[PDB]
Amino acid sequence: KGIDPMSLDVFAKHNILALRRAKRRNMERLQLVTGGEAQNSVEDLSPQILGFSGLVYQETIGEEKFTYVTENTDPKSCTILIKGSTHYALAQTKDAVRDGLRAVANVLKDKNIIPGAGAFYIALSRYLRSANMNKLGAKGKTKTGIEAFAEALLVIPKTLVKNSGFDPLDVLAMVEDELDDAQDSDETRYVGVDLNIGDSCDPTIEGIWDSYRVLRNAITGATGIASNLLLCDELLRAGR
Amino acid sequence: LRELDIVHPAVKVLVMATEQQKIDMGDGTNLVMILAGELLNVSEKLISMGLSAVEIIQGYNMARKFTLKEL
Amino acid sequence: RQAQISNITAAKAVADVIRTCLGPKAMLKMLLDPMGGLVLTNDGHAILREIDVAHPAAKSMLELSRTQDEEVGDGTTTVIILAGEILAQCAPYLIEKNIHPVIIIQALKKALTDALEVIKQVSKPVDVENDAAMKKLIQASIGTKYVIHWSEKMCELALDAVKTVRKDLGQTVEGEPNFEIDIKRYVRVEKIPGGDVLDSRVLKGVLLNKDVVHPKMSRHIENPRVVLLDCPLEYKKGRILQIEEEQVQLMCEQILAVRPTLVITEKGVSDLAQHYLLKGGCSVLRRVKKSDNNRIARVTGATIVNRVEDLKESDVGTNCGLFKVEMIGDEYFSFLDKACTIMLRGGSKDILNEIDRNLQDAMAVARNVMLSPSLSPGGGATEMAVSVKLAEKAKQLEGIQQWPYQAVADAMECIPRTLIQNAGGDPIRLLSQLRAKHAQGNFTTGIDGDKGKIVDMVSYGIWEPEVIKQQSVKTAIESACLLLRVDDIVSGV
Amino acid sequence: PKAESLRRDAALKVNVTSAEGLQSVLETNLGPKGTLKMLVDGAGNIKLTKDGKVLLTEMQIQSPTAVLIARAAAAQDEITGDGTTTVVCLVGELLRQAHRFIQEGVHPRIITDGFEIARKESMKFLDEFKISKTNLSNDREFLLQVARSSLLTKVDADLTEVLTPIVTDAVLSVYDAQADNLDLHMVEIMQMQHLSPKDTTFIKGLVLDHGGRHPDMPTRVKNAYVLILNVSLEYEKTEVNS
Repeated sequence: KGIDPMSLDVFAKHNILALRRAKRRNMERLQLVTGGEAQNSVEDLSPQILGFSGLVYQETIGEEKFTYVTENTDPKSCTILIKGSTHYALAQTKDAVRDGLRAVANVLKDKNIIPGAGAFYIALSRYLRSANMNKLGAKGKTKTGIEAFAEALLVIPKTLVKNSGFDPLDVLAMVEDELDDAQDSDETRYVGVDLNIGDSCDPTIEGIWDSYRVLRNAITGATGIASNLLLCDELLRAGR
Repeated sequence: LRELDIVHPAVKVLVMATEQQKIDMGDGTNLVMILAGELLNVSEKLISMGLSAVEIIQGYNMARKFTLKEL
Repeated sequence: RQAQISNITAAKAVADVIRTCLGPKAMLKMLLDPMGGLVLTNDGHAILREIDVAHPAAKSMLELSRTQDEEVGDGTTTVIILAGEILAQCAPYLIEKNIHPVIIIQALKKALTDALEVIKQVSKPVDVENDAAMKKLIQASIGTKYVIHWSEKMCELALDAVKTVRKDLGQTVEGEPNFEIDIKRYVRVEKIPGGDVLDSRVLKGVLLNKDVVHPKMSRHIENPRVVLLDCPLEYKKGRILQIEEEQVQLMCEQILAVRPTLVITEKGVSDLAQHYLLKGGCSVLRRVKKSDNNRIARVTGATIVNRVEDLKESDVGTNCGLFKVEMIGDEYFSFLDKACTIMLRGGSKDILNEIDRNLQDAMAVARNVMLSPSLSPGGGATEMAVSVKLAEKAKQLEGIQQWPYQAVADAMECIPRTLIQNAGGDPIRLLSQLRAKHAQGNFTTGIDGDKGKIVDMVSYGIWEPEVIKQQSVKTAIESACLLLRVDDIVSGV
Repeated sequence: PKAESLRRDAALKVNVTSAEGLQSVLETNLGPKGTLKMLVDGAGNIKLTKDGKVLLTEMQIQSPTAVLIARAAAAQDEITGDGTTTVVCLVGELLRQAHRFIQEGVHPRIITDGFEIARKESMKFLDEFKISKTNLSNDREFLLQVARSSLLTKVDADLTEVLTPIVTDAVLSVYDAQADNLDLHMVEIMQMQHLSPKDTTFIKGLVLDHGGRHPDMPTRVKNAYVLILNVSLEYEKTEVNS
């Protein structure tokens, strides 16, 4: 609640910071961060109710003034303050923070990880193409659907190099030639497309990794949705 | 720019960048408009040549760090 | 002749949309709503229901699908295609060949009798008392649904539900009832939230959700006495509290003359009558529906009585096992256990709603088996087997009735044709070899929906009841004769 | 003699063409080398994001074909939370490769049945291709490179080095010991104007908006006592009228 200006002079001699007009939602957050319970009555105030905090410094700005409750023993709550001059600078960064925190959280929850930069798409497209000829346990007409599915995954590495201006056909031959030499060498070598240089790269050394749950439902989800578009026999329009 | 209504999205970028010059300083209102306007004019030769705008942005980022360090 | 063409155009244009909706491999349909929405479901019932039509021939097929769904749970698109193809095959005869419509109608009446005889010949017997045989039947409506895991428990709930309603009797005196079973009123399901599907049992009796007027009551009664009444117990209308408390006590004393252990009041119960009957050792149930009293009288035997003083001495509590006030799912229930009550349980309201429409379609297949111990091969086997037998009978059919008769033989082949077009195989090569297969091999050879090559049903039976084939052919002739009977179109009041 | 000729295939080609124009626009933002799309609602609002779901919710889709694509990306963000544009690129491009087979007379069911068979075979290869990562807290160095996958995509990469320690230290701080779960709601996201984007710093605790105004307030305090009081310290009034 508010504080009269008469008490501000008394609070200034003791070097005590005074605050007023706080949001009700932020008041309950301080109970978890600091640990001290809310005191409803001064007559019931006890020295064990007060908590402990770290370095508290007030930034000096003419428009606003901030108070840092930070540096606590067991706060268990973080905060991300996005700074920007314009409107789009705050909105563009906000989307990267929301998607950035969830991608890291999926690594802790789901212990499985997958390399990015087209490592899974190129390896799966080449594997399903050569495995269909060795198995031959589905049908002859099924080869059309398997071959089309393998060529449909190659658009991702071709799109990444399309915006960069590099030749998508030149970068594809370098990847296929490396997978053939690594297969007969009897070892495990991950291959990926390097966008900056334009040649291949090792996704383990370059540090490009994606979550397992992201790409698991991506191939399965896009398969059923794209199939339903072909399952449409006729497009009907009523009331127009 | 305050008395005129800004609509086109490419124009809003220079107007919002102009308000960024109003704060923290009182000079450079005509500097940010002429400099950023010429960078798009000289980039026309790169677009017609066939160079993608992605590497054009990356080229200015490398030249910006070299320029600010020399100042 | 202009109205006769519109009857063919309006019937085909609506039926042509659902031609791809038949079979498990049926292709999806897209219906764009004027509000911006779309319909991704391929079910022919939800598609044509939201399609606004103008010509009345399309409205006749909408009411035909709603009536057909009350009999059989599946095969909705089969009736529309069969009834729509007969009219399409009669288009060159009625229009170009200038054949009189009554001649066609007269030929469809004789073709309907011969069509039912061929189905009975290709049909196979089945044991309705075998519990293991009934599982593979209902399974047609089980698989490819969420109930596939509980199918073992779902079949127990479906079979035990019709066993109470069914009555097995026969003789030459009163005739044959043909095993009449009413799913609507008696077999009506009651969805109770909470619990587990594995714990769902078939309850024989009636169920009521209204609680007991007193919190603490006996959880079980040795010999429950059920008394039914109409007029509630309250101070009537032409120092004051002495008369009101005495008038209610005198009305309650008349019921206590026989000392009943349970009291059921149709209307509301005042607080004055609750205290007098509390010490008497009887439970009072306020607000009992009138339609329930007819079903409660069957599970109890209490005679319906209007005035409280008109209660007959013949009222007894016999044929009532137990009375339980036990609460299941934070809701007080009542157990009073020719009519059963299905108790459904689940983990949420969406689970109960899915089991609802699935169990009703599951019992519809089991009900059709009770009408007669006969089964027909699915996958276009019965449809093609009839068309082969229709061409052989044409040797005695000379005369004008033969020309419209040929339209039925070509219409029977339309059902397996739509399955082949959705399968991807050559419709000309497969139908030519399938028609010649019945002329040599057995009539039980159908078409596989997953593969699309001619195979024997011995591997995968897919045995549909005869009622599906009966009602499909019967309603098709009635629908074909419905549009051919109206040769004119007049609008205005 | 009425007509029966073709299924005509035309409604299917329109659905494929509608998906070709949708992917061609959305494929420009894929990857860190992509382009940043801008949306204008007419009132002056500008939202710059490469996410698939965030863009589609701000635009209206007239064609019913692309409606199922936008609704599919909505369920991806609620489950996967990443790669919403990549899923859209796989739906439209798959129709282009299948378009060659449709004109040759191949029935679409076999085309769709072959996709489910390859999908089941892809799950078997997915189990062998995946790598299990340890729950140990020593992976903070390895999580820096993993976090750059989402960061480098949505920005020009000049601000990635600034936001790299912020995003990494925010998740592992609320992460409970002994392989427990975490809460994303505990991390608060705030914004303010009149500052440069390079000044963004990490906040360990909770920050307050409205501060006290007085010249003699202390600039910095190394250790202070925390007190939460609901009693008003300003001038009050008598409970009864006087």
